[PDB]
Amino acid sequence: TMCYSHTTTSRAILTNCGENSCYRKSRRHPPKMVLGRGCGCPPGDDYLEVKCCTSPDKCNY
Repeated sequence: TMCYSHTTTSRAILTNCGENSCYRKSRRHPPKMVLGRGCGCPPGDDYLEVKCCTSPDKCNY
């Protein structure tokens, strides 16, 4: 999958994760600010929410 790789989606740059998933990590509790995006699927906990998707491309918006 091609994934977004930054905390903002504005910039015209992506990461080609290949066979790996995209992730989007954010604060689980409001304000739910995005803390990072990239390849793989790191573990969440009470503070951090991590969504992981394998398609379509840029699914980690």
